[PDB]
Amino acid sequence: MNIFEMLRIDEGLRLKIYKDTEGYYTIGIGHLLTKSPSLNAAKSELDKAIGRNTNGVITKDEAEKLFNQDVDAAVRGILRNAKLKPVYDSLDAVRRAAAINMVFQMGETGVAGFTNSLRMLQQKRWDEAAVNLAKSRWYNQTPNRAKRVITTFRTGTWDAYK
Ligand SMILES: Fc1c(F)c(F)c(I)c(F)c1F
Ligand SMILES: [Cl-]
Repeated sequence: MNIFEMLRIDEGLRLKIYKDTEGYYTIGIGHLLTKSPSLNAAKSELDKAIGRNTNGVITKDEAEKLFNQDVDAAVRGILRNAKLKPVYDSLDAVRRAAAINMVFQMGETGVAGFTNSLRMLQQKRWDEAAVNLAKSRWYNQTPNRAKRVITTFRTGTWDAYK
């Protein structure tokens, strides 16, 4: 198990434009296109991302390319943030994957609300951090996925993805 396999499980793979859990146009392995309700706007973002006129359908290779870019971007986003970097750096490789997962799902400023959780994670107060992470819109809206990610933070194992 690794970050790619983990996010592949949590996000799935769809080669046609679909709406994500929040109702937003998405493609591939959870590649958010736009928050606009316009399918045409979404198709435009897709074409821009792929570099060709797609009309809402991509290949597996194209999906995986976007996925690689997105995972890369998530990690880079963490390290660029002078406040988030220390927490990330304090973690083992398994928990780092859990951090990337959350960033991927909500954006580093979607994680702005997780300040208190982050503090407990840096303190390695795993059970306390786990309890705190669940007190969130995130957990309530996507409980199955949140439970998996939280278990990964609690244990530092891949048990939730077995
Ligand atoms: F740097 C970090 C992040 F940006 C983050 F979102 C989470 I959840 C983390 F646990 C973390 F360490
Ligand atoms: Cl599930």
